[PDB]
Amino acid sequence: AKSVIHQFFESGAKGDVDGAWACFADDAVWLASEGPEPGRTYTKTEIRDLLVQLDEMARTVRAQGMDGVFEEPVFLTDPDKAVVEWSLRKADGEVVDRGIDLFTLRDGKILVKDVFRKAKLAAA
Amino acid sequence: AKSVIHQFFESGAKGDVDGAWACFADDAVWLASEGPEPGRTYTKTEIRDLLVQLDEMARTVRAQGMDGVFEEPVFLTDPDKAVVEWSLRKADGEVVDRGIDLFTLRDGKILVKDVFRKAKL
Ligand SMILES: CCC[C@H]1C(O)=CC(=O)O[C@@H]1CC(=O)/C(C)=C/C[C@H](O)[C@@H](C)C/C(C)=C/CO
Ligand SMILES: CCC[C@H]1C(O)=CC(=O)O[C@@H]1CC(=O)/C(C)=C/C[C@H](O)[C@@H](C)C/C(C)=C/CO
Repeated sequence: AKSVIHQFFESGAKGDVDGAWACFADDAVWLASEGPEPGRTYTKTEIRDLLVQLDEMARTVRAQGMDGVFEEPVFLTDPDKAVVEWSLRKADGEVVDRGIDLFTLRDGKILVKDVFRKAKLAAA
Repeated sequence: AKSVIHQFFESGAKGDVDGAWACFADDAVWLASEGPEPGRTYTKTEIRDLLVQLDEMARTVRAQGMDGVFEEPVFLTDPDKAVVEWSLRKADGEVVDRGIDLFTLRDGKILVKDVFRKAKL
C-alpha cells in the first residue's frame, strides 16, 4: 500500500480486524471522537475490540445501503502526519455522519489516530 | 501576519471582529462542529454574528480562569489547506474542549472553515 494509512483502511473495509490492528505501533493510541477526556483513549490492546465493534457496525449500516467513504490521506508539512476526511452516506447521497482523522505515524506504523466527527444536533 | 489563517486568529485574539470577518471570501462557508447537516453551514453574512458570540464566550471563559489554546496552523501538501488544532483548558490544565479546524483557502482568503470537536463525557 502507498502508506500504512492506506493499508489500515484497506484491511478495515475487508473486515480484516487483525490486519487493521497490526497497522498500529505497540505504543499507539486511538483517540475516539466521544468520551470524557473529552474523547476516549484506546491503547493497542484495546483497539482490537474497538475494531471488532466497528466491523459489527459497518456491516449493519451496509445492510441498510449505507456507504462509508474515506478520502485519500493528505499529509501535513510534517510528513509523519496526515488528515483523512470521511463520511457515512445513504444510498441517495444523504450524509448521515461526517468526520476527520488526524494521523500521526512513526516508523511505518500508526502512532496516533485522532478521530473527530460532526455532532448531529437540532441546533448548533 | 504569516497567512490569512494567522490573520484570522490574531484578529480574533485582538477582539477585532470586523478584521476576522474580512478574512473570509464572500462565498466562504463556516461549517460548524454541531448541527443537523451534520454540523451547520454559516455563510459570510452569518459568520460575523458567530464571531461576536465567540468573542463574548472567550471573555466569559477567561473570567472563569479557563485558557483557550490555538496551535500554530500546519499547512498540508496542498498549500491552500491547513489544520489548526485547538483546546480549552481549565486553569490547572484540565482539557474541557478539544478540536481541529480544516481550512480551505483561495487567493489569500478563507473559503471554508470546517470545524470539528470532541464530544465531552
Ligand atoms: C464505539 C465508539 C467508537 C467510535 C467513536 O465514537 C469514535 C471513534 O474514533 O471510533 C469510532 C468511530 C470511528 O472512528 C469511525 C471510523 C466511524 C465511521 C462511521 O461513522 C462508523 C459508523 C463506522 C462505519 C460504519 C464505518 C464504515 O463502514
Ligand atoms: C456558538 C458559536 C458557534 C460555535 C460552535 O458551536 C461550533 C463552531 O463551529 O464554532 C463555534 C465553536 C468554536 O469555534 C470554538 C473554537 C469553540 C471552542 C471554545 O468553546 C471557545 C470558548 C474557544 C475560544 C473563543 C476561546 C477563547 O480563548
